[PDB]
Amino acid sequence: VDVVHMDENSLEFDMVGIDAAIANAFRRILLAEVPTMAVEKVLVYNNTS
Amino acid sequence: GGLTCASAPQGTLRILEGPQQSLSGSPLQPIPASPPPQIPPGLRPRFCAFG
Repeated sequence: VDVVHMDENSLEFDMVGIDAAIANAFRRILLAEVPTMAVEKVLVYNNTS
Repeated sequence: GGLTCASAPQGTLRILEGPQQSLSGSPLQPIPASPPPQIPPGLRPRFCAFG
């Protein structure tokens, strides 16, 4: 693995000698399976906007 | 004032305004054609590929 650039909120690196199956697995996990916290229920009391 | 019948007339004069054509007959003055779309100057590659 060769890291090109890393700051806050961006990271370019290389993977050398790994297959498209595992590299696409990593890409798909990053897209859709690493969990985060997000607002689900919104309890409004007044909304005159 | 007997008002007798006179003879038949010889002919007919007819007076009417004539138009002026010193203006028309000139070379035509059409509406100028809009230019074809030209590429803007100063277009550069803004997107560079990641990594």
